[PDB]
Amino acid sequence: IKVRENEPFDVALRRFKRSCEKAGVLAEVRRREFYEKPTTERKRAKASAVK
Amino acid sequence: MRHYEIVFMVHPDQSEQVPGMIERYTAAITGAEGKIHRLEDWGRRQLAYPINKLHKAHYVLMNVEAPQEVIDELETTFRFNDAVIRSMVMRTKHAVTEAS
Amino acid sequence: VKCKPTSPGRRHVVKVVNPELHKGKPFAPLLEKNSKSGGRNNNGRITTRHIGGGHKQAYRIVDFKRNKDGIPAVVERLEYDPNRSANIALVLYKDGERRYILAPKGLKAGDQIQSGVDAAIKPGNTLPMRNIPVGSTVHNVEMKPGKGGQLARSAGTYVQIVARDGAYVTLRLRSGEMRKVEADCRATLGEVGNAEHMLRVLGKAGAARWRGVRPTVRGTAMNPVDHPHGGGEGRNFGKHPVTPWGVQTKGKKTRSNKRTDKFIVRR
Amino acid sequence: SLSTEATAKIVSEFGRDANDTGSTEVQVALLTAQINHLQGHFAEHKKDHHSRRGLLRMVSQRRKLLDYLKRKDVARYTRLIERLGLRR
Amino acid sequence: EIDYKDIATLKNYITESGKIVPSRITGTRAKYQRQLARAIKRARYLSLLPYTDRH
Amino acid sequence: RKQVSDGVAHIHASFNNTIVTITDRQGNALGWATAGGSGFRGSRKSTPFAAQVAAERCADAVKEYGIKNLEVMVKGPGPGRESTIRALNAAGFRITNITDVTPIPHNGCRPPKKRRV
RNA sequence: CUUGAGUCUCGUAGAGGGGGGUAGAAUUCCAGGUGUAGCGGUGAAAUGCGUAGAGAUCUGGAGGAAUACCGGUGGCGAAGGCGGCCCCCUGGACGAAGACUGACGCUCAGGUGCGAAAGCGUGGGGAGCAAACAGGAUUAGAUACCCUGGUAGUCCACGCCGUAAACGAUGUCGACUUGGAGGUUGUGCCCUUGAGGCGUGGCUUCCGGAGCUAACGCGUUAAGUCGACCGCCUGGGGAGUAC
RNA sequence: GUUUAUUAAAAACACAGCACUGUGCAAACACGAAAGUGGACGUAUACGGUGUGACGCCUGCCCGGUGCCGGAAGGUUAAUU
Ligand SMILES: [Mg+2]
Ligand SMILES: [Mg+2]
Ligand SMILES: [Mg+2]
Ligand SMILES: [Mg+2]
Ligand SMILES: [Mg+2]
Ligand SMILES: [Mg+2]
Ligand SMILES: [Mg+2]
Ligand SMILES: [Mg+2]
Ligand SMILES: [Mg+2]
Ligand SMILES: [Mg+2]
Ligand SMILES: [Mg+2]
Repeated sequence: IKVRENEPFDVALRRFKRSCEKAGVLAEVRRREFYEKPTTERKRAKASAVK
Repeated sequence: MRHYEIVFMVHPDQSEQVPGMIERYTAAITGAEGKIHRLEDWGRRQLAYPINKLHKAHYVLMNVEAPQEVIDELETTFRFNDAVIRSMVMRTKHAVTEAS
Repeated sequence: VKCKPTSPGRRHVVKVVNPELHKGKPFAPLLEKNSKSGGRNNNGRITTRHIGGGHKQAYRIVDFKRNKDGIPAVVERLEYDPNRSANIALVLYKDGERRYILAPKGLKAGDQIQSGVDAAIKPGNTLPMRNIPVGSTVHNVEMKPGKGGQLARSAGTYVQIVARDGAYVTLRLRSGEMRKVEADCRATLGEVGNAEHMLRVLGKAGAARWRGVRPTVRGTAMNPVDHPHGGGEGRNFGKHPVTPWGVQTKGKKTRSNKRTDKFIVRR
Repeated sequence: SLSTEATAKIVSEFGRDANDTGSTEVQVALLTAQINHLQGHFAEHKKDHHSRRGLLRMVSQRRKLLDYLKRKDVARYTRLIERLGLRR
Repeated sequence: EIDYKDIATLKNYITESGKIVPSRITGTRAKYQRQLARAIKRARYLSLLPYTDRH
Repeated sequence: RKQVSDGVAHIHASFNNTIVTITDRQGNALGWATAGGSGFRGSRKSTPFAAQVAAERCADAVKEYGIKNLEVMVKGPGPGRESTIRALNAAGFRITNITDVTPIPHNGCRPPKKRRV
């Protein structure tokens, strides 16, 4: 997760790495894992994803 | 005789021994009737992370072909070779000649 | 139980439980390199430590250290060794001279085993600490360059260095956790000594002990004059410790030179 | 599954003619001299079960092929085992 | 594409976090997404494609 | 006194709390303050409009020193892991870049089954 | 005899099983720089940790569990299963031209074997979760729900038990029977120029036709239309309990 | 098995096992003013010690009192100066 630039202008671009992790792989880890719920979350909350 | 794409990394400073090993490497493989197609020295490439602590290391590359009864010796030699670091030998995948 | 191939049950025939045997130690004809060895447990005077006083023993055979080097050897078959279970293994060097050695794990058909600096790193022959590798398994080490003493209890003992180490010392003892010891030392290296051996349970009072141990087990047993605690109705209020130790933690080891080591736990 | 040059051999050992691969004379010996080689395996990794599955089912049909063999001719049957040494 | 010495080939196949690249947003035959995914595994250990971009 | 000029910062932001610890390039500490370490507590804190008045607290204990410029670590998500960085630069601060240093297992240990509210 | 079972050939993808390596991340506990009154946590709070220096934070070591990303609506196996990577020993399954034997065949009470989790053994290791346990708080109250800690035990062989919503609450094997958007594998041919293009075998996911269905729904992977065999079912509680 | 030679052989001690703790070796510990010796020519799967007593099934709550294990910042604190 490496930023830094030239020409002092407190830009942005910290969001560029906001979409390759962040709270992303934290929600998975936050409280507990999944165990059987992934047995019904990628193979069940998938009915969410067919169109 | 199964082929083997074997690579490995030897400590930086110790890269002095680079040759003596290399010779005395084919000096057993040559001598079990074995075969060695591809083979080439890579170099003191600068490393991805502090492996063994020291982000620089020679590499090599082997791709040889011989009985596991001889690469077994060598297999553990590395472990009991000090000047060497992370070492690895990939099984056959078949004879590959030429590449880098 | 745990290991292969077998350590036998014992038919419940006559008030009993379990023995303990092994394949290959056939020959009992000890060599010639062994001395009588006396008996009791006195000293030029009275007693010291109670217990211990069984018969039949003898056998002293020999060896530690391995101050033959740059020379091969050939296990000529393991053997039973008393006053120390750990078996033994004969062992011949090329010149034609036998010794006894400790009996580490995978030995039998002569095998390699050659002492000396930079020699066969395997389970067999000793190789001075200095040039002893990641040392994850050592053996009967040596407090000093030429002693050879340490942890002779190869009856399942592990000593384990801490890789390749500096200053010239390292070590994590069997139990006494990490203590340092001169690197110019050595070690049987293999580190094992067959301990499917010490998982048994003699069985039956003397018939076990009494070829060895008397009955330490003496408790209060009343008469509160022969000891510090006992008497009364049939109970023993009163902060239990033998000859006024205080026999729970407390511990002693009050000095003498060393204490040149670090960690050793607590609990 | 097995060594190429040895399979072939066994079919030259047992081909009433040459190259009759899918016979029965052979397919026996094939499953047999396979098993006998699988043998020194499982007395090591003594619980690699799935591996042993097709090892059971191996012998399994090996007998279906002797039962057969024997059902349609004994002369051949007691000539195959005389050499294969089976009957266990 | 079946090895690693093409480590310049494999370089666009990651990110600023190492995070291996899907066969989702690059539906790449999938059976190629296998004979590429694995090479990064086997290669990462050999001091190339750094596991992460924090260390 | 040293007067660094190139030291770092570490923004650890738990949900119910967030600390700002200013350290040096190497790693040695330098100054600090934090959420509950400033007036409001309970859950009145945590909100971003609290965890930058903290930020501007580290400023008065990190100007006894010399910092002509700095970088930052955001170990931890939550309510004050951006806003914290806001009252940063502005209260009189430079900045090379941002680096995230938040936890990341490769599935290694079990986590708190915890909240079964 | 050859299309059924299969044997050889020759391809091929895959978390199939057992053993032996391993590298990276990650907590925690150790060891010191820094550094100061704070951290932790709830709805809030408290219990606990911090001036005997928490936590932050750095540089170091010990060690155990697990392999983000890839990962899939995916892949495998006879079910219970199984995820980095490497090495040896080893199953099965699929296909293409062929090459081979010649009904071997599909069913099976009892018979034998595999057996998620949990638990009992012997012995090992024990980083993190945590029954039981103690504080803490909520309530009338709390033997619970959240908070702070923690024993077993999750882990290892070796062995036992041998039950689960053991799942698709839907045996097996075999040929039928309108299709329509797919997933993954294997082989033919198309200016192979090509992302791709077209036929064709294993597996598979969703709709859904007739038809079956007591409705909901099954529907080429049938809950359609037939054919061999085995299992079980006969009203609720008493009871899978007693003897 | 042993025990109160000579009133008590028992439900006593013992016993295999089970637990605790101590002990890294010149061990702990025991006799000794001492040297030296037993623990043994043993070495943490080894030895002292203490509690319990083949076997199966179990081994709850209390750290306030006392042991001992740990901390040492502050208090008080000997010879001393
Ligand atoms: Mg009495
Ligand atoms: Mg009396
Ligand atoms: Mg399947
Ligand atoms: Mg269990
Ligand atoms: Mg809890
Ligand atoms: Mg439908
Ligand atoms: Mg009498
Ligand atoms: Mg008298
Ligand atoms: Mg009497
Ligand atoms: Mg008793
Ligand atoms: Mg008693």
